[PDB]
Amino acid sequence: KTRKESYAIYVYKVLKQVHPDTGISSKAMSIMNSFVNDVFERIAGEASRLAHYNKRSTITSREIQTAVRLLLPGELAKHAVSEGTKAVTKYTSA
Amino acid sequence: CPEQDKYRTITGMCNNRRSPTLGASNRAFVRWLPAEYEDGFSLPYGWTPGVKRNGFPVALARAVSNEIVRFPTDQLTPDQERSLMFMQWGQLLDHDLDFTPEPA
Amino acid sequence: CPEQDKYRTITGMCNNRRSPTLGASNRAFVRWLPAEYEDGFSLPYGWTPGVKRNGFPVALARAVSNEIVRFPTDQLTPDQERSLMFMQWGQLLDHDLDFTPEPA
Amino acid sequence: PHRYRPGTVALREIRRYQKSTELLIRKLPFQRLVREIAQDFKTDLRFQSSAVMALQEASEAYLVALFEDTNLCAIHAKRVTIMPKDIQLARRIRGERA
Amino acid sequence: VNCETSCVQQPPCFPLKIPPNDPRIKNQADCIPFFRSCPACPGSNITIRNQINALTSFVDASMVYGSEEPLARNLRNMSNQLGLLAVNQRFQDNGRALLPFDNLHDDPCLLTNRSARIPCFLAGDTRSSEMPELTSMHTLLLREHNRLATELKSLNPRWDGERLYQEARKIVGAMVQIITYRDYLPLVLGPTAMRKYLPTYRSYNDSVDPRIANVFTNAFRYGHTLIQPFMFRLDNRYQPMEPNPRVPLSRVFFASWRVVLEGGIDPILRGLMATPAKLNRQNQIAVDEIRERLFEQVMRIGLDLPALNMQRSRDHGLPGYNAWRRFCGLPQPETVGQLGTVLRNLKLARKLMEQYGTPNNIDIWMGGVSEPLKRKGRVGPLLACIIGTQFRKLRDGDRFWWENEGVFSMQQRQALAQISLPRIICDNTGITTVSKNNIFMSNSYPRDFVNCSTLPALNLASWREA
Amino acid sequence: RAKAKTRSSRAGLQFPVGRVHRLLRKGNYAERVGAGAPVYLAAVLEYLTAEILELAGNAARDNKKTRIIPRHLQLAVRNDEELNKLLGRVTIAQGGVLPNIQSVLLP
Amino acid sequence: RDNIQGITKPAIRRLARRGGVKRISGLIYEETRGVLKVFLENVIRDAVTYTEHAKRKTVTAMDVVYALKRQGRTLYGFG
Amino acid sequence: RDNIQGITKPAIRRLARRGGVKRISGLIYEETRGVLKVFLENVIRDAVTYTEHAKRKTVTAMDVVYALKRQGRTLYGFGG
Ligand SMILES: *[C@@H]1O[C@H](CO[C@@H]2O[C@@H](C)[C@@H](O)[C@@H](O)[C@@H]2O)[C@@H](O[C@@H]2O[C@H](CO)[C@@H](O[C@@H]3O[C@H](CO[C@H]4O[C@H](CO)[C@@H](O)[C@H](O)[C@@H]4O)[C@@H](O)[C@H](O[C@H]4O[C@H](CO)[C@@H](O)[C@H](O)[C@@H]4O)[C@@H]3O)[C@H](O)[C@H]2NC(C)=O)[C@H](O)[C@H]1NC(C)=O
Ligand code: HEM
Ligand code: HEM
Ligand SMILES: *[C@@H]1O[C@H](CO)[C@@H](O)[C@H](O)[C@H]1NC(C)=O
Ligand SMILES: *[C@@H]1O[C@H](CO)[C@@H](O)[C@H](O)[C@H]1NC(C)=O
Ligand SMILES: [Ca+2]
Ligand SMILES: [Cl-]
Repeated sequence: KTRKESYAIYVYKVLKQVHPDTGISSKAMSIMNSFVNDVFERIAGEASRLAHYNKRSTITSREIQTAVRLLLPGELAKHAVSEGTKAVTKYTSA
Repeated sequence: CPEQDKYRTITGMCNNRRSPTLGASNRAFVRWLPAEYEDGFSLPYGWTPGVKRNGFPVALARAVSNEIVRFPTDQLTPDQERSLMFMQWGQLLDHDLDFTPEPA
Repeated sequence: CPEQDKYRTITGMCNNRRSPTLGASNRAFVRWLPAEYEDGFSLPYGWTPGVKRNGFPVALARAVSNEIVRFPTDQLTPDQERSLMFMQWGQLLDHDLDFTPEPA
Repeated sequence: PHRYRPGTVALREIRRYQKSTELLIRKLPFQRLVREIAQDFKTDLRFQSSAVMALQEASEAYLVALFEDTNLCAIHAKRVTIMPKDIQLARRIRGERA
Repeated sequence: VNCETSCVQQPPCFPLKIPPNDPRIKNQADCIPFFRSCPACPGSNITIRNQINALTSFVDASMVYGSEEPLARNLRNMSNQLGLLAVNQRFQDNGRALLPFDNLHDDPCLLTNRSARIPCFLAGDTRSSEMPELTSMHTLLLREHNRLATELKSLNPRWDGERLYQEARKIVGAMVQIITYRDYLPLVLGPTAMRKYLPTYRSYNDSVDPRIANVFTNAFRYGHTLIQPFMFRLDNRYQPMEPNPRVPLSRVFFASWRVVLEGGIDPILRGLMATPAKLNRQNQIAVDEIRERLFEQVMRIGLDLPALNMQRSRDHGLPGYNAWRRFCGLPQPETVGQLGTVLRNLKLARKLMEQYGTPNNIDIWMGGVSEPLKRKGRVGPLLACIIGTQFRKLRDGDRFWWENEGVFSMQQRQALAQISLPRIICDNTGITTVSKNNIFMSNSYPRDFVNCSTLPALNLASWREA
Repeated sequence: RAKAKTRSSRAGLQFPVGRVHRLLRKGNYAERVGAGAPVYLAAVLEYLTAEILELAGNAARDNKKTRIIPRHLQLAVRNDEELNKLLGRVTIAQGGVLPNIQSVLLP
Repeated sequence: RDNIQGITKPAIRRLARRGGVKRISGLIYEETRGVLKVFLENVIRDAVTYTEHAKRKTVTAMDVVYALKRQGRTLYGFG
Repeated sequence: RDNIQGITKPAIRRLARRGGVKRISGLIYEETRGVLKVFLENVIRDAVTYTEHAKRKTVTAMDVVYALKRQGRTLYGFGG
């Protein structure tokens, strides 16, 4: 049996962070995994197109931030940008 | 006030057990929107001449009634689907609900 | 209220040109829910002994603080994602927003 | 002989089916239709159950959205009865038949 | 009928009664002094009692400039035409400005030190003289206003004193609003509550009520759960500053002599920047410094801050926990099991049920601080709802909001967008190493500290008039 | 060597930074991928997942349910303006539709 | 092979009720059947193309998901 | 700064005539101005984001083309 990887453990960890008592079903896990994959693909494609437009061979945090600003609507983009900036700063510190 | 009751209090007290005042008599009205007074808190619009509301002069109520409300009585049309009982019950209900006192 | 102004007034008046007293100083608070007093309008709960709140006795505030709030200081947990600057700015903002005067 | 008004049961069904998540089309006829349609592209085809389920879900969602747009079109023309011209107008404006 | 010395329950005194077996007060005949809040209009048996707000509800830095005309006039420097604020005429903090001294008949400041004889400070709010961190904030904002006025006078020599004062006050208010709504509230409410209750700014509603809610004055007291039992002072190397590096809070209340004669506000600001706060846990709510020894030096007996909070909520006639859960659209527990499920702590639910008897009778502050904290936040869903609603109303209902059209120019708005509390601390003090972005999160030296020179400065060239 | 420490732990996240980095490197997006891009992407993904999961849990609580089913996910997405804008052309299986009846059709 | 009639009139009525439709004309059912047939033809053609490219005789759920995503109709819940 | 009025009523009438409209109501012009402002706001915001990512102060035609392609409005003849 081959090993199929999915964002199930991490989604469950986030759910327990948010709702420690509330559980999840299998179809909800499938929808969560599909949503995460779709958003990842959208952001990665936008960042790749941004890098290609400016004639760059490297995807950096700037490309991801600009892709997030372009795709995510309204306050979602601002909040995601703030969270990503905080995570990048924390990783750089450590 | 008593924990158990069978009839209304004549004043309206303790109809709402959490806030007994709510709905009682001799109490202030509730405000769905903040009041708009000439000086801000007490003076009505049209008190001091020369003060405009929203950049426009305050129209006299009698002038508005003369211009817009007035119409010849002989051209009155009756309501085929209503009776004077309708307006009489409306007035009776209004007298049931509210009455704003004025000084003698 | 002046038709044109460039800066705030110290007392906070004329910020809302329709109701100039909205947000000004020395004005009563706004109640999001009707008040709940012992007698309905003025007496706070726990004023008169023997009066219950919603069918239950009113707990003493000092007793509640003793039973629930009290905890040994040596077991204090530091905050790894916040600083004391957070709390200080919170207090400064609170002193910006509100202040309830009391008799001397 | 209690008979409801010609609009009460319709509203009851609208409230009932807008609160559920089931599938409104019988599974076996839809599977047979899917196989018959797929027969036109490649003979001797096998279908996973999940494939037929996904096709049914997509078709039901598409039809529900189309019917919402059709209801909007019918209300625009000062009507409550859903007519084929409303469907055609909705499909044109959406860009399907345009 | 003096409430600070008599325990007889006569108006306006509403003293707190001592329960049996109190750990600190062994005499039941004694009581905690308490004053009822002033009614909106006294003596009225028709109107429901309501309380007065003595400050402008807007976020306009009224703690620096005041909310009354006589006080605001008295806070200014009328000896010149540079539009400065009044500074201390007796003491300076290493050559920098200090808050002016204030003259009151009953000054608690000299009670802490009867040898220094340093009176209380004068500022926009009468509570500025608690505790050296707040005084440091007030002095920092005063210095920032003075510096802004000086720079504006340098840029525009034609402007008079009133114009300089108004422009500097405008910039300070915009700075306070930016810091509050960009750095503080996201950390308080959390991203979910921030997005739910404070969406993107659009324009100015004149129909939004900008008044402060009565419940907000008791819901914003969640900060009493973040109070550390010590005051920390650090030197230029962010090491403990001898003598007295850690001073108990009961020895700093109304102690302005610590600000004056003990090295100024630089060590206090360093300690605020480089010290972690206290986490709010359901079994660790409030420390004993504010719970047993509040204002011990300046009073006949120590106060109980949480008890004062709940007694004030009762005095204000606020509804219970369930009423506010219903108000915010949250489920209202009825039994001990439902309360335990809501609170996620069953033992705390038993304790609350034993104390009160029903969830409807739980005080707003107690229920708000007993709720589990939101993810990336420091308040419960009820407190987050209340605070977000109040600040959304204060933002949308403010005509002079810095983002509102006509208040600031586009270039001025972009210049103001580059401000930061770290930059203000760099400019107005002798501190050269300062925490990085989100000063309310960085607390460990030197991991999240940078040099003061790397911080971008506020470019005032957009304020030049020609 | 020193004890291993996951990059997500260093960044303070729960989503896998290493897996995201591997997917970016092997996904044919660019010739090179920076070291800070996986952290940013993982943070954004975790934020979006937390938002939708919180809304779905609130919806489930409003229905007196202990578990999250696709109906709660659909209710969470369609009731949020920004999430609805993001997931506009997305169909959620077994999600149903928002209860909405036109006013003119009412009696 | 007349299976388009397997989508019965009550099924179309139920689908319209879920969409908020109160009154339905008698000629709507044929139009709905045609629209459904066109949509299914497009999606199934794309899925069968994806299946042939993979050198398979079985249509999987991933093929249908990719076919729907190619049309801007992303479906969540099947992979 | 009230440049939205620069899209005059005759211009909107001409645009409607190109679309095959015979009769135009009097309230159409404000709706058209609002729709045009919304569309321009979206496209220009995307173009300005593209320009800012490139560390440029001049908005080029290629940025507008990329923005329009992002909205699903691929434009031919300008740039490439
Ligand atoms: C018994 O009635 C209760 C009160 O009923 C009111 O009067 C009756 C006659 C009806 O008109 C009814 O609609 C009225 O509400 C009722 O409890 C009520 O429940 C609602 C819905 O949960 C509560 O509204 C929520 O309030 C808060 C705060 O927003 C309000 O207050 C601020 C400040 O005043 C204003 O700025 C706002 O505009 C609102 O007025 C919010 O939590 C919430 O809005 C947010 O949340 C919802 C979903 O969570 C989103 O859709 C929104 O966009 C927001 O994100 C609601 O607005 C209401 O406060 C509450 N009233 C009282 C008095 O507590 C109760 O349900 C009835 N009981 C039964 C068993 O049916
Ligand atoms: C013979 C019939 C009526 C008479 C004599 C009458 C007269 C009056 C007068 C003199 C006032 C006080 C004027 C003022 O305060 O400005 C008043 C107010 C009022 N009227 Fe009438 N009106 C009549 C019909 C009605 C009807 C048909 C209704 C409702 C259906 C109505 C509802 C009210 C109400 C609610 C008030 C407010 C009470 C107040 O202002 O103190 N009235 N009426
Ligand atoms: C040295 C710091 C502090 C002191 C001396 C202090 C003390 C007090 C006292 C005695 C009161 C009156 C009774 C009551 O608590 O309701 C009060 C009120 C209040 N407190 Fe605190 N507390 C401190 C920290 C804080 C913090 C950190 C916050 C918020 C983040 C806060 C917010 C408030 C508010 C909003 C009020 C209402 C004002 C009033 O009712 O007069 N306080 N404070
Ligand atoms: C006013 O400012 C001058 C300098 O312009 C300063 O010397 C003086 O002390 C200030 N006065 C007060 C009362 O603060
Ligand atoms: C009071 O202040 C003086 C300085 O004036 C200081 O020496 C003394 O220690 C202070 N007293 C206390 C108890 O802190
Ligand atoms: Ca203020
Ligand atoms: Cl209130």
